[PDB]
Amino acid sequence: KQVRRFIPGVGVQDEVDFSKVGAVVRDGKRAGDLGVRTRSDWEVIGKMKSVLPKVKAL
Amino acid sequence: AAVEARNEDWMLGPLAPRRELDEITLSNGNFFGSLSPTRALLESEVSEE
Amino acid sequence: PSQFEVTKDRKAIKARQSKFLSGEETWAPGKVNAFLNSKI
Amino acid sequence: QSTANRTKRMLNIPPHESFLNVPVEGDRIIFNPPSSEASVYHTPFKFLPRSDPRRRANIYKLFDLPPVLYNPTKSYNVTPEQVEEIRELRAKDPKKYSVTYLSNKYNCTKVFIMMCTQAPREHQEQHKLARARTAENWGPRRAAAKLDARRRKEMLHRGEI
Amino acid sequence: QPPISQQVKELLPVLAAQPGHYTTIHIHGKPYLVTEGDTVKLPFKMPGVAPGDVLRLNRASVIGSRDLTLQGAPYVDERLFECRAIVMGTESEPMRVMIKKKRRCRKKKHVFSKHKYTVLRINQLKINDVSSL
Amino acid sequence: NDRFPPLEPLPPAAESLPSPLPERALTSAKLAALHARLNLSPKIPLQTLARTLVDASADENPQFNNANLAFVGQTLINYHIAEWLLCKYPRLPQGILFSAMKAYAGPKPLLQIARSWGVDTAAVPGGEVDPGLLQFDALKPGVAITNFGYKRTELAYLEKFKWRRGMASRVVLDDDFGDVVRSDVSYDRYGNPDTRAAAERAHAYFVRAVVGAIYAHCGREAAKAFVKAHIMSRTLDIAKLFEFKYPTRELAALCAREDFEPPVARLLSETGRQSRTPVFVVGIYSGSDKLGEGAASSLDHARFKAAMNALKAWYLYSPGENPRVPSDMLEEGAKPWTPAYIDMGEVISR
Amino acid sequence: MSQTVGATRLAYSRVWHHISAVTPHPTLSTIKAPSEAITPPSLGRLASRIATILMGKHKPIWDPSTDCGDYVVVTNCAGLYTTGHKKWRKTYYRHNTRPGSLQAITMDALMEKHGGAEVLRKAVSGMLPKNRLRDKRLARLKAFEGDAHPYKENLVRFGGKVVGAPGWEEAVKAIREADMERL
Amino acid sequence: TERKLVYKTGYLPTSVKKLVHLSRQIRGKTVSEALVQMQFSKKKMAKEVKTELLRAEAKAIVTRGMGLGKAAAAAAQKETGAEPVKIQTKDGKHLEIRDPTRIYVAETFVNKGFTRGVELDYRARGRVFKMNKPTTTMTVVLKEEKTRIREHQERVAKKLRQGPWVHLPDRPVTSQRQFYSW
Amino acid sequence: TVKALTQISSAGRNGVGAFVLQCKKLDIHYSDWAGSSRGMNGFIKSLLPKFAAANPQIEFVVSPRPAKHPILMGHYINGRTKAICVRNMEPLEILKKAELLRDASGEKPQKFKKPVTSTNPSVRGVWSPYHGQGMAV
Amino acid sequence: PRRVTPVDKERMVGRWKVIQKELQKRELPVLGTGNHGKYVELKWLGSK
RNA sequence: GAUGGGGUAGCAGAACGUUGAGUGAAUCUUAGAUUUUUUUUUUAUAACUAAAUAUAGAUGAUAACUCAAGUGAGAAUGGU
Ligand SMILES: [Mg+2]
Ligand SMILES: [Mg+2]
Ligand SMILES: [Mg+2]
Ligand SMILES: [Mg+2]
Ligand SMILES: [Mg+2]
Ligand SMILES: [Mg+2]
Repeated sequence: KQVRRFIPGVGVQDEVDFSKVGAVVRDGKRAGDLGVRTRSDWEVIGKMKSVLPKVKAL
Repeated sequence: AAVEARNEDWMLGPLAPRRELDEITLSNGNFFGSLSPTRALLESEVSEE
Repeated sequence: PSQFEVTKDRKAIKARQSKFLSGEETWAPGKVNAFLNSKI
Repeated sequence: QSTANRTKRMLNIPPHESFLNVPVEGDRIIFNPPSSEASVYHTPFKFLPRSDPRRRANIYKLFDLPPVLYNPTKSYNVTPEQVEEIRELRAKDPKKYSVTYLSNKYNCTKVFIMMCTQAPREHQEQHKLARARTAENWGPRRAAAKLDARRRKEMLHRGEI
Repeated sequence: QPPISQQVKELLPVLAAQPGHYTTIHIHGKPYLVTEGDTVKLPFKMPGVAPGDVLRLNRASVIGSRDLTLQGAPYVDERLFECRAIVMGTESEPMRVMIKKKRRCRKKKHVFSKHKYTVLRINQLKINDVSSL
Repeated sequence: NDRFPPLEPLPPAAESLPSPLPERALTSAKLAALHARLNLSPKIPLQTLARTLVDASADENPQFNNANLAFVGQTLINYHIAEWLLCKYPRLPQGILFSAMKAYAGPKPLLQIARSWGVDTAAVPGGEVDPGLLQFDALKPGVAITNFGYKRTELAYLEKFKWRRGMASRVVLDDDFGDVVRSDVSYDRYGNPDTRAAAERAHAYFVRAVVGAIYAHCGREAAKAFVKAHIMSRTLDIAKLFEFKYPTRELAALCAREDFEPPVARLLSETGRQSRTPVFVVGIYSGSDKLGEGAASSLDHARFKAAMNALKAWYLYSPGENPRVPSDMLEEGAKPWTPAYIDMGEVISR
Repeated sequence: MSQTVGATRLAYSRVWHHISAVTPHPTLSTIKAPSEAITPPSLGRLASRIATILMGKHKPIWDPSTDCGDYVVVTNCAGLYTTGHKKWRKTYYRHNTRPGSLQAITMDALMEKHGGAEVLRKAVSGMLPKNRLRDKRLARLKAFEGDAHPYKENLVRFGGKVVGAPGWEEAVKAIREADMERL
Repeated sequence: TERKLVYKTGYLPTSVKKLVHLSRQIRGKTVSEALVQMQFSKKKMAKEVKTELLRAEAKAIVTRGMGLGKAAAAAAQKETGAEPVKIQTKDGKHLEIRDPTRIYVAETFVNKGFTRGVELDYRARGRVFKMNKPTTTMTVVLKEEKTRIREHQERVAKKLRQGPWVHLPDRPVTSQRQFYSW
Repeated sequence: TVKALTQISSAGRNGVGAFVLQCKKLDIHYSDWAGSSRGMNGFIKSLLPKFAAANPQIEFVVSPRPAKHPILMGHYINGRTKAICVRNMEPLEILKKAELLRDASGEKPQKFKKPVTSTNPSVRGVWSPYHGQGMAV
Repeated sequence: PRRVTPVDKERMVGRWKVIQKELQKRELPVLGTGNHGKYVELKWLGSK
């Protein structure tokens, strides 16, 4: 199991678990391209006031 | 002397000394809270500039 | 030091010493050591 | 020695003989009872519930007794009527009928005489003072060794000794 | 794969049933006697590992409990046990200066050494059930 | 002034509020890092993690405070440890059980779990502080949570006149750790043993709240994994929570109750008798079976230590290190449940 | 590190061992056949074994700095075994830094003034590390001339049988079988 | 909580190797005990140490307020038959303090001052050597007996905090090896 | 009679059950005027944005600090702090130094003495001269 | 955008708003040197 | 999965530090520039973090690059 790391010449390699095997490296000039959670993503998760776990699972 | 007298009033609190009842300072011969005639009258000669 | 003539400042600290020991006056903390704004 | 590496070689102790019989071929599970004190997590077979399925034979079987030190015997020589006499005498003359006098009279252990009867408060406070006056005749060197005996006993019961 | 010996198949449950277990893992040929929860501070900087990484240790020379000890000839079979670690980052030492000098010679040559060490944490050490094997 | 503009844009009515606003938590770098440090799922927004950090001493309102999350969390933490401790050591004495529940989910360990997460506390609660800091008021004496235990009618006498409380009523009357229920401002002062308690209380309530938020957003199974990973993963030597009074007498009552033949102390080995530091090894034997063994410097102490080791072995009996828990059944279909061992109780003796 | 974590109380305790200078020692004797020719342990071979015990070098926790040695009670030192003609030809020297004050004494004469225990201590003394623990370790060598000594109660026992007694080994094995009946 | 007076004496016409022994004699003694030793000493500088110790006591009583509780302390001892405090100094001397305000000489050290003068030593062969006449001072740190009653309770608490002596201690084994030796 | 002690708590082992990166904050101080901050300014524009996105559990604070060398100050969970002066270092040297603060712990540096650190008692208990086969001198 | 000063750190923690009250209650100078002027005892004696 | 690794006389390369100078009528400083200390960290003859004490708005300190040397001392029965 490897955790997210930034490779200087390649990009931001995501987490990979070789027990279920995926070295996907997303590179770009915007935070959205990198594949990480940005501030806007935290505003979309904060406005989802209707999401609720099923009663059986609660 | 004022740099050390203020640190004691801060630390000692209710045990602050009574410095007014102390003996003179043998360096200059002055009492507590008193100047010297040369320094109270400003009679020391000064340069022309 | 034993031969220096006692000055006026050393004669007033001996009259206070006998007034505190005897019990006439009660010692109290100094109030003019420094003019701090905290007053504590 | 000069370097830490040279010190490790002079202070070396080889592993146990048992670990040095490495198998040439394959893996083997060997029995190596260690020469050490077993912890309290090795429950003896007598303390395991009948339900528990792990009660195996000794591992020796999968491949006189020592000298007595304390074997007490309980005796009940004091009848109910004799328990009332102990309560009368103790409360009548607590100085003559002590727990030693009553223990020898009724053939009982000194602790039992206290289980059934207690001296009056005045007499009890008189005993603590006698031992309190005895604890003032101890110097600094004896009073420190007498306190250590009381702490080593409380530590023993806290698992600290 | 090579089938395990019948003697190891009948006594492994007796080994896994005892209270505590230890193991001697081999990182690059060097042994380290550890137990679940121990913190191994390797004398080298493992390359290509970040804090949070999980390492599966597969070269164990000895796996034993108090009374029983399972020894592999070169190493124990990986199918019997499961040992895993986690990289807790790297640490360093205080810089130490070695002064190489000869008598009646003023030139004192200095050597500054400050090495880094990777720290592990054994978070799993379990003996598998080989009844199916 | 003009040279030093404020670092954080805030309204003028922000230094007076009891706690920062909910929308303030969406611009702080401490929360975003704290959320990503615990690997919390994206189901838990940042406006919810901020509420977990606002203690009820900094905000009296039921909302915006930890009062409700910290309650729902304490119930889960306590329940999951209680069932796990009874399945692991089914014979633990009740007093030791209370000490072991308090050793995992008590104010002391929960204070270290919060300090291991990198949670920095705020000096004084206010609307200006960033929501990423644990904010509480340590000078407010009456702050406490709601508990299931009831108040004892004789509480005053117990404290003042040293009345006897008991260990069988503590389960119902007292709290989950056995303790009895209901037992301007100037900042020119120093710490207090009462403030330190408030500091411990605030940290514990926060860690409990994080579990309350995980349960509300992620569900029951998520909370159990969080408790199993961060709380139950801590190590404790339960053998060090034992204090014995007359162990030799208690061991005799044990064998008599279980019908085992009377115990006999036997001197397995010894050396250095008539010396400064002798060693006596005495083993307590019930018939031919050896119950426990202890080594001490005094012959009597060796017999006492051997009796304790035999009692610890009785109480510290564990079917397994990772036993099945009754909570594993209510989740998705699992193997049928097998009855767990239920011990009679600890021996009561002279 | 786990191998050292625990209660090391009994690993540092002082054990009182016992050996007789007259009993034939199959391990420390150079004559290994026939059975009747086995001799006791010679002076220097008995001293090299004792020096190992005084240093605690027989324990798995030995450390030269820590004083983890044990006691050794040597009896029947009057019958100390020696080869050749050492007894009447070996000389012990001594000087007090004064020219002419050289003292010489043979083993047989030193065994008359201070018994055979003194000859054993002088041998065990030179086999110990020359440091500040030397006189502590050498003092734990209790040597006597006959079969009597005050440490007949300190000698390590196993089930009531002193080690070195006739049937001590059977008493040790009977206690280890009772130990294995547990998890 | 505890009063203290640091007093530096005037320039005494003596040396450090001479006056050092007069400061080690009054160290730890009470001012009354120290003055009785300066009145009956044979040293020429003991008369100067008796004058400088009377000045420091005057400063302590007036400037700092020390030594002003006698009358109040004498009551509890006699009016109520109270049990005075029994302490033991760092050196080990046992004292019985009935008046906790009594002044004593806590600390004392001698320093060297300017050079009094210079004498010339005319030896043989037309040789001359300079002899420096030394002047020296002494510092006395005066404290009340409440400082000694507090320092004794600390030493006693540190002695009851180290635990008792156990027969078989659990000494550490400081060598780690990647195998078992037993 | 068994009386429970109430002065012992459970000890935590980071890495078992859950892992928590010891680095909780990282202060990045630069200077627009200082010439020694030329590389630090290039690290903040090209390598920090992605390195800060790869570690979402670290609080990065970029603040100017004129008339002073650039430093990387990492704050750790144990309360200690490590600062690194990165004067006259190239952007890729700063990223190598910020990886030193991320992988490091707040503890002080100490010489290598013992690999393993264990708080769990020996599986095979400590040796005893009384629990073995005996020894004959 | 600007340097974080000890004042900025205290505001984040929340302690500053309390400091303004204490300094103002004691008549001390918040974020300043007050109306007091520079030392002039030596300047009045003709010091250069 | 590059090669190489002791060193006197001696030869060679590359740097740091000290003092003064230019850029400099520049940058920073009671929101603490500067403080011979202590402390922390960084492959480190160096700088840096923090703390404690004192109190400066420039006759203060200063990065970077560059320029010139009265530029580096456990060693001369050296000198003060
Ligand atoms: Mg030698
Ligand atoms: Mg002449
Ligand atoms: Mg070479
Ligand atoms: Mg070379
Ligand atoms: Mg400074
Ligand atoms: Mg010279």
